[PDB]
Amino acid sequence: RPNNNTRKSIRIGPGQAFYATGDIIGDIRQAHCNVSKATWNETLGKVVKQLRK
Amino acid sequence: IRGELKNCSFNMTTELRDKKQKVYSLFYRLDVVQINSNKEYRLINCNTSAITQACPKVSFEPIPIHYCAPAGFAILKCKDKKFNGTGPCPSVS
Amino acid sequence: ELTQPPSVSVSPGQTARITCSGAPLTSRFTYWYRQKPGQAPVLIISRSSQRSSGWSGRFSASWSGTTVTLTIRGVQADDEADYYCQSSDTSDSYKMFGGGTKLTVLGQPAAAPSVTLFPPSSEELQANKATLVCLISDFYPGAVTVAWKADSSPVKAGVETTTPSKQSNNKYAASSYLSLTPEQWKSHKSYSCQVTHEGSTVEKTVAPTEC
Amino acid sequence: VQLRESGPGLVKPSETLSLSCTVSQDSRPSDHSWTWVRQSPGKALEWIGDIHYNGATTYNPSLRSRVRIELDQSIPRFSLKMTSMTAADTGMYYCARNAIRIYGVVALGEWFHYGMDVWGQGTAVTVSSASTKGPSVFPLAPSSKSTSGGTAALGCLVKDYFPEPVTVSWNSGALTSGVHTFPAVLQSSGLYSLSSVVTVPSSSLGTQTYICNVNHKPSNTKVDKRVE
Ligand SMILES: *[C@@H]1O[C@H](CO)[C@@H](O[C@@H]2O[C@H](CO)[C@@H](O[C@@H]3O[C@H](CO[C@H]4O[C@H](CO[C@H]5O[C@H](CO)[C@@H](O)[C@H](O)[C@@H]5O[C@H]5O[C@H](CO)[C@@H](O)[C@H](O)[C@@H]5O)[C@@H](O)[C@H](O[C@H]5O[C@H](CO)[C@@H](O)[C@H](O)[C@@H]5O)[C@@H]4O)[C@@H](O)[C@H](O[C@H]4O[C@H](CO[C@H]5O[C@H](CO)[C@@H](O)[C@H](O)[C@@H]5O)[C@@H](O)[C@H](O)[C@@H]4O)[C@@H]3O)[C@H](O)[C@H]2NC(C)=O)[C@H](O)[C@H]1NC(C)=O
Ligand SMILES: *[C@@H]1O[C@H](CO)[C@@H](O[C@@H]2O[C@H](CO)[C@@H](O[C@@H]3O[C@H](CO[C@H]4O[C@H](CO[C@H]5O[C@H](CO)[C@@H](O)[C@H](O)[C@@H]5O)[C@@H](O)[C@H](O[C@H]5O[C@H](CO)[C@@H](O)[C@H](O)[C@@H]5O)[C@@H]4O)[C@@H](O)[C@H](O[C@H]4O[C@H](CO)[C@@H](O)[C@H](O)[C@@H]4O)[C@@H]3O)[C@H](O)[C@H]2NC(C)=O)[C@H](O)[C@H]1NC(C)=O
Ligand SMILES: *[C@@H]1O[C@H](CO)[C@@H](O[C@@H]2O[C@H](CO)[C@@H](O[C@@H]3O[C@H](CO[C@H]4O[C@H](CO[C@H]5O[C@H](CO)[C@@H](O)[C@H](O)[C@@H]5O)[C@@H](O)[C@H](O[C@H]5O[C@H](CO[C@H]6O[C@H](CO)[C@@H](O)[C@H](O)[C@@H]6O)[C@@H](O)[C@H](O)[C@@H]5O)[C@@H]4O)[C@@H](O)[C@H](O)[C@@H]3O)[C@H](O)[C@H]2NC(C)=O)[C@H](O)[C@H]1NC(C)=O
Ligand SMILES: *[C@@H]1O[C@H](CO)[C@@H](O[C@@H]2O[C@H](CO)[C@@H](O[C@@H]3O[C@H](CO[C@H]4O[C@H](CO[C@H]5O[C@H](CO)[C@@H](O)[C@H](O)[C@@H]5O)[C@@H](O)[C@H](O)[C@@H]4O)[C@@H](O)[C@H](O[C@H]4O[C@H](CO)[C@@H](O)[C@H](O)[C@@H]4O)[C@@H]3O)[C@H](O)[C@H]2NC(C)=O)[C@H](O)[C@H]1NC(C)=O
Ligand SMILES: *[C@@H]1O[C@H](CO)[C@@H](O[C@@H]2O[C@H](CO)[C@@H](O[C@@H]3O[C@H](CO[C@H]4O[C@H](CO[C@H]5O[C@H](CO)[C@@H](O)[C@H](O)[C@@H]5O)[C@@H](O)[C@H](O)[C@@H]4O)[C@@H](O)[C@H](O)[C@@H]3O)[C@H](O)[C@H]2NC(C)=O)[C@H](O)[C@H]1NC(C)=O
Ligand SMILES: *[C@@H]1O[C@H](CO)[C@@H](O[C@@H]2O[C@H](CO)[C@@H](O[C@@H]3O[C@H](CO)[C@@H](O)[C@H](O[C@H]4O[C@H](CO)[C@@H](O)[C@H](O)[C@@H]4O)[C@@H]3O)[C@H](O)[C@H]2NC(C)=O)[C@H](O)[C@H]1NC(C)=O
Ligand SMILES: *[C@@H]1O[C@H](CO)[C@@H](O[C@@H]2O[C@H](CO)[C@@H](O[C@@H]3O[C@H](CO[C@H]4O[C@H](CO)[C@@H](O)[C@H](O)[C@@H]4O)[C@@H](O)[C@H](O)[C@@H]3O)[C@H](O)[C@H]2NC(C)=O)[C@H](O)[C@H]1NC(C)=O
Ligand SMILES: *[C@@H]1O[C@H](CO)[C@@H](O[C@@H]2O[C@H](CO)[C@@H](O[C@@H]3O[C@H](CO)[C@@H](O)[C@H](O)[C@@H]3O)[C@H](O)[C@H]2NC(C)=O)[C@H](O)[C@H]1NC(C)=O
Repeated sequence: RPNNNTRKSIRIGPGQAFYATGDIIGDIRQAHCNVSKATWNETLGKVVKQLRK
Repeated sequence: IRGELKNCSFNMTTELRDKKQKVYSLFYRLDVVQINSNKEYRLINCNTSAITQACPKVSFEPIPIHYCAPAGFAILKCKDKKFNGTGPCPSVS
Repeated sequence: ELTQPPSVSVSPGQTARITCSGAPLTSRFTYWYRQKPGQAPVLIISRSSQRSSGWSGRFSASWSGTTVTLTIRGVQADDEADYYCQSSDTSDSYKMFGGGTKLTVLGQPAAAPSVTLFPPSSEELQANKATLVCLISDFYPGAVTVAWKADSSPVKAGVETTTPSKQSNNKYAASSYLSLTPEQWKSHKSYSCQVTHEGSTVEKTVAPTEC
Repeated sequence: VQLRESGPGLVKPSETLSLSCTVSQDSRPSDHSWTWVRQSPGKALEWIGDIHYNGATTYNPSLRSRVRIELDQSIPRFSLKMTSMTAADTGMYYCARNAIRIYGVVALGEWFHYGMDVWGQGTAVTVSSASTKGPSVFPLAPSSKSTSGGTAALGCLVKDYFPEPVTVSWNSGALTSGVHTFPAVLQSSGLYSLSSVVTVPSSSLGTQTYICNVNHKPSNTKVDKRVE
């Protein structure tokens, strides 16, 4: 997650402290997942071979 | 004038029960919903059930947990590599 | 398919205002650039991420609602040219340009000619047409007539003139040319041109006798 | 860092035109996207097609019927084509680079635009049929009114040529301390009559009398002529 979240603790009564998202630092970037396309194509293939039978 | 989070201002109790305080906070989309010029929102869970904050210093990382039997009991392991669905396993431990 | 004011004028050393109005002002910022006479445009304003765009080069810009503003810096001395607008569409497909402004600074003095007239000499007059090199330059604004004379009185005659075009620091130019045969250059009189702007205007005589 | 246009600069009203823009010294021209523009003679700028190294083409919908842009793969030097519609469209066309500064991950949508940052030298094209005649090399002469230094009149004018662009230089590109160039009109005949004056310090001009390039334009007919 590229977002740089700052911690803002605001008390709501005693001892209790809510941890809100602060103010973001840096340009907003969407979270992502990387999958090796090479590695993925064969794993998906071996399944359809086993599923064949 | 790219927008998927919202800058929320709202009114919330402080340490003293008598006084109140206004502070901002950011929330992700879908976690909040509109009600009916100036947009007005509400947490999606306040409609349904209660809410409790996760503890600040708690690890949600999965670590290996072992299941083991009680005296007079034993766990049997299927050491057969090919094990279509379930059936008689020739290699047991 | 956007709107831009073609002509705004403002005082030098003071702040100015440029507008560009349109609907897809939500998809991709603004841009402008400036067009000097006979030169390529240059980035007036840019975007490196989010708000840090206008800032401190000078200039600065504001985006109200339908139209955006280019609140330029305080000093406006001599930085004068034509300004356009770029931007893209809501579907990112294609880009529309909707013209733009040409601003002018006041307080600058008036025209003051200082170019000597040239006569055709050698090479030309020996071919078939001596023609008439009858030029002058350096003036602003234009609309001053050269009125080429036949002897000492302005003959209207028949030759072309060029529409003034700016160069360097304003300075309308393009000059004016003439075209007659040697049967009129080597046969009528001594020739002399004039300048009639307003008030005091001086010029130069011709005459041949090169050989 | 630098780039200049390239290609022929006139066209008959029919048929198509090919213009190419070479770019060099760029430290990374793959990600950066390129584009063409035009400026009508009535001083009205416009936009043409976006092109990128990935293979994405999209041009102005008011011009899509004619324009078809292509990018050469081996080296950076893209080209622009325009089919049927060509009359009046002419005037002058520029080559510019759509600067793409990226801040996040590609293919997701984190590639906001920087706009034009570097343009070409700027070439001119006009459609009007006819052909070129070529320049006629010519000197306009000076007068020695006073031995001492004063205002200087110089001349190296030329009467004819068809393409609007012009190439003029003084002393074969040495001292441009006071070079001038003024446009000309069609004088009804079609060919324009551009003249160029220079204002250099005059006092005693003997061996350094300066020269004129006269490089010509559609057909290169460089006629270096020296003044007396
Ligand atoms: C899963 O897989 C995906 C694959 O899709 C992975 O995605 C990848 O995610 C990362 C981030 O996690 C992301 O990195 C981002 O890179 C960009 C671009 O920087 C790179 O390219 C730069 C361009 O170089 C050009 O310009 C410089 C400077 O002028 C020249 O020196 C160069 O020669 C070159 O010049 C050419 O181009 C310019 C521009 O057109 C022309 O002017 C020139 O003429 C010429 O043509 C490089 O400079 C830069 O290199 C630097 O960093 C690298 C890496 O550390 C380093 O190896 C190298 O030595 C060098 O020191 C990169 O190669 C970054 O912009 C971005 O964030 C940074 O900038 C952000 C925005 O700008 C900020 O700063 C400006 C400055 O004022 C400011 O004004 C702005 O407001 C703003 O604050 C900033 O927010 C960030 O904080 C950074 O500073 C990222 O670094 C990858 O692009 C992305 N990959 C792909 C393919 O999408 C993902 O990570 C994977 N997940 C994993 C690994 O788990
Ligand atoms: C499937 O399995 C995978 C693999 O296990 C799993 O991925 C792991 O996920 C866990 C969390 O769920 C990750 O653990 C977290 O790591 C956080 C980031 O720090 C990491 O990397 C540090 C790198 O240290 C090297 O380099 C530094 C300098 O850069 C140098 O000083 C070091 O010496 C070293 O060379 C690493 O150090 C750090 O953890 C150890 O060391 C630091 C001190 O160096 C110490 O403070 C740590 O306690 C620990 O001994 C870590 O590996 C880390 O922030 C996070 O929480 C800790 O730090 C925060 C920061 O404030 C504290 O608040 C908090 O109290 C904790 O102390 C936590 O440790 C783990 O890294 C992933 N993978 C790896 C590489 O093992 C997936 O999650 C699993 N699948 C699922 C379901 O998700
Ligand atoms: C999520 O939402 C939260 C909501 O709170 C965001 O947090 C907020 O972020 C904003 C960002 O704008 C903060 O606003 C800041 O306010 C401070 C403090 O206010 C002082 O300065 C004010 C200046 O006026 C502002 O607006 C004018 C409009 O043109 C601007 O030109 C100017 O630059 C300022 O932005 C003063 O009005 C105020 O009044 C008193 O002092 C004045 C001092 O002189 C100022 O004004 C004169 C003109 O009078 C100027 O010439 C001079 O340069 C200077 O600006 C005095 O004149 C006046 O009479 C009064 O005595 C204060 O001094 C500013 O300093 C910042 O510039 C900015 O405006 C919010 O404060 C902040 N919320 C909180 C908790 O307060 C949060 O950012 C968001 N999420 C993100 C993305 O983080
Ligand atoms: C997500 O956001 C967070 C919050 O900003 C980022 O956290 C900070 O990021 C910056 C930049 O990456 C880090 O780098 C620098 O750290 C320097 C050290 O500061 C720490 O130690 C100081 C000790 O003394 C040092 O500073 C003094 C001056 O006060 C010097 O005389 C001395 O020689 C030392 O250099 C402490 O005093 C200080 O409190 C810190 O604990 C900073 O000096 C440096 O500041 C520069 O940049 C600041 C903006 O970040 C700017 O406001 C300053 O004016 C200055 O230009 C800079 O912070 C920090 O270490 C890092 N941590 C914290 C807690 O601030 C986080 O990096 C970011 N994620 C990403 C993507 O980077
Ligand atoms: C947080 O909790 C509060 C209180 O329970 C919630 O209520 C709103 O709180 C805001 C402040 O954040 C109020 O807005 C402010 O009203 C100020 C004065 O209000 C009085 O006059 C108003 C009309 O303004 C005139 O008089 C003022 C006097 O200063 C002049 O400055 C103006 O120019 C006008 O002449 C009346 O409408 C109002 O009823 C009062 O009589 C005003 O000075 C501030 O500028 C600001 O407008 C707001 O009125 C409160 N109530 C409402 C209707 O929301 C609040 O909602 C909680 N959290 C949130 C969501 O913010
Ligand atoms: C808490 O408040 C939430 C928010 O109101 C509420 O969840 C809502 O439940 C209603 C139940 O009707 C949802 O309304 C539906 O929304 C879906 C998705 O858009 C529609 O497909 C549904 O049907 C529509 O289309 C049908 C086609 O046949 C029509 O027949 C029908 O009339 C509708 O047009 C229907 O609109 C609503 O979307 C959710 N909101 C969410 C979760 O987004 C929830 O029930 C409340 N819980 C409590 C306190 O009971
Ligand atoms: C994993 O492998 C196991 C070992 O092979 C599978 O177990 C087998 O599962 C089948 C189906 O549950 C059992 O019975 C079969 O029945 C069919 C149907 O017979 C009837 O119809 C046919 C024509 O369709 C007809 O010819 C017959 O006369 C009957 O009228 C038979 O065709 C099969 O031959 C077979 O008898 C098997 O007995 C069973 N094998 C055993 C004893 O292990 C298991 O299904 C596989 N999958 C999973 C998820 O475990
Ligand atoms: C997950 O993120 C990591 C980086 O945090 C990526 O890991 C890196 O993947 C590259 C793939 O080429 C590895 O490059 C090569 O690794 C081999 C050893 O396997 C090494 O001999 C080569 O010299 C070269 O470095 C790189 O090492 C690797 N880094 C590590 C330490 O794992 C990874 O690729 C990402 N996942 C996906 C979807 O690719």
